[PDB]
Amino acid sequence: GNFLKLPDTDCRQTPPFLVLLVTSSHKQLAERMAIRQTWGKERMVKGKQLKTFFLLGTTSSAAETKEVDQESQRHGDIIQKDFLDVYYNLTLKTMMGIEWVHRFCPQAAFVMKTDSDMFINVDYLTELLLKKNRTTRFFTGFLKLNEFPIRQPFSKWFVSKSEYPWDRYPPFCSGTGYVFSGDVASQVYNVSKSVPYIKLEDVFVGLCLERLNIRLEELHSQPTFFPGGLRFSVCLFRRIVACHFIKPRTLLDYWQALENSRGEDCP
Ligand SMILES: CC(=O)N[C@H]1[C@H](O[C@H]2[C@@H](O)[C@@H](CO)O[C@H](O[C@@H]3[C@H](O)[C@@H](O)[C@H](O[C@H]4[C@H](O)[C@@H](O)[C@H](O)O[C@@H]4CO)O[C@@H]3CO)[C@@H]2O)O[C@H](CO)[C@H](O)[C@@H]1O
Ligand SMILES: *[C@@H]1O[C@H](CO)[C@@H](O[C@@H]2O[C@H](CO)[C@@H](O)[C@H](O)[C@H]2NC(C)=O)[C@H](O)[C@H]1NC(C)=O
Ligand SMILES: O=c1ccn([C@@H]2O[C@H](COP(=O)(O)OP(=O)(O)O)[C@@H](O)[C@H]2O)c(=O)[nH]1
Ligand SMILES: *[C@@H]1O[C@H](CO[C@@H]2O[C@@H](C)[C@@H](O)[C@@H](O)[C@@H]2O)[C@@H](O)[C@H](O)[C@H]1NC(C)=O
Ligand SMILES: [Mn+2]
Repeated sequence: GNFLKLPDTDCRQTPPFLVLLVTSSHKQLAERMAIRQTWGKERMVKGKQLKTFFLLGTTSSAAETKEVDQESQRHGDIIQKDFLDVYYNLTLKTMMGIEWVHRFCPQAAFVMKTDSDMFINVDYLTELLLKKNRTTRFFTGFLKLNEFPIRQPFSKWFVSKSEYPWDRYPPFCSGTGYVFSGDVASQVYNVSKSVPYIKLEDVFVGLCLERLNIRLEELHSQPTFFPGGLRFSVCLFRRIVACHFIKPRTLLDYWQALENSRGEDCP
C-alpha cells in the first residue's frame, strides 16, 4: 500500500505476541536509540515474541531524509510512507501503522501504539494481557470517557468547530500508549475512510472504534497507563505498563535502575 520502507520481518513465519509501533520525528534519533537499547529490544517475554517498529513519514530536509535512509539500512525496523511528518499529520502516521499491521502482520496477537517520551514495561504488560483472556475486539489504555473538544485557539490540541463540530468526543484512549488485539487493526483500516477525519489521532481511532461498536476496557483493576507521568521508583515501575514525560537519558537511567535491582524483592 505505497510503503517507502517495510521492516525485514515475516509475521506469518513467526507471529509476534506483541508489536510495538513507536511514533517519532526524524530528528528524534536519540529517542529511538534509547528505546532500541531499552524496552524496544526484541526478545522472548515469557516465551512470547516482542517486535518493535518505528513509524515515520517524510520531510523536506534532505539531510534528515538521508539520516533516516541510513538508519533503516542499519536497523531495518522503520515503517515509512510518503506524508509530511508533522504533529498535525499524526493521524496519517497512526493509520500507517494500523495499515501495516493489517497488510503485513495480521498474525500479531496484540499491538501497542506508543510515543517516544515513554517508559513501557513490556514484561508486566505481557503478564496482564495473558491474564485478560481477551483475544479479539480488545482495546485498552488510559481511558478518556468524558472528553470535551479544546476550543482555546492557541492550544496544541485546539480544534475548530469546523474541524470537530460536536460538544463531546467519543470514548478514546490517550495516544501516549494504547493496546489492541491485532484483529482490531484490520477493522479500523476498513472503516477509516468512512469515519469523519480529525487531526488528533487518538480521537480519530476512538471514532473508528465507536463505529465498530468496540468498547474500551481497563487493562487491570489498578491503573497501569500514566499519560501524566509518575514519580519514579523501582517497585512502582515494576507494576505499571506505561509512563509518559520520559526523556532519552531518563529512560536509560530508569532501565539501568530496573536492571540493577533485578532480584531484589518489593513489598
Ligand atoms: C496526554 C493526552 O492525553 N493528551 C490529550 C489531551 O489530554 C488533555 C485533555 O484531556 C485536557 C482536558 O481537560 O486535560 C489535560 O490537559 C490539561 C489542559 O487541558 C491542557 O490544555 C494542557 O495542555 C497544555 C496547555 O494548553 C498549556 O496552557 C500548558 O502551558 O501546557 C500544557 C501541556 O502542553 O495540559 C493540561 C494537563 O496535561 C489532558 O492532558 O486532549 C486532547 C484532546 O483535547 C487529546 O486527546 C490528547 O491526546
Ligand atoms: C500532511 O501530509 C500531506 C502529504 O504529505 C500534506 O499534503 C501535501 O502538502 C504539500 C505541501 O506541504 C502539497 O504540495 C501536496 O500537494 C499535498 N499532498 C497531499 C496528498 O495532501 C499535508 O500538507 C500535511 N499536513 C500538514 C498539516 O502539514
Ligand atoms: O512531527 C511529529 C511530531 C511528533 N511526533 C510524535 O508524536 C508523539 C507526541 O508528540 P509530543 O510528545 O511532542 O506531544 P504530546 O502529545 O506528548 O504533548 C511523540 O511520540 C512524537 O515523537 C511525530 O512522530 N512526528
Ligand atoms: C482468565 O482465565 C483463567 C483460566 O481460567 C480458565 O479459562 C478461562 C478462559 C475460563 O474458561 C475459566 O472458566 C477457566 O477456568 C482464569 O484463572 C482467570 O481468572 C481469567 N481471568 C479473567 C479476566 O477472568
Ligand atoms: Mn509525549
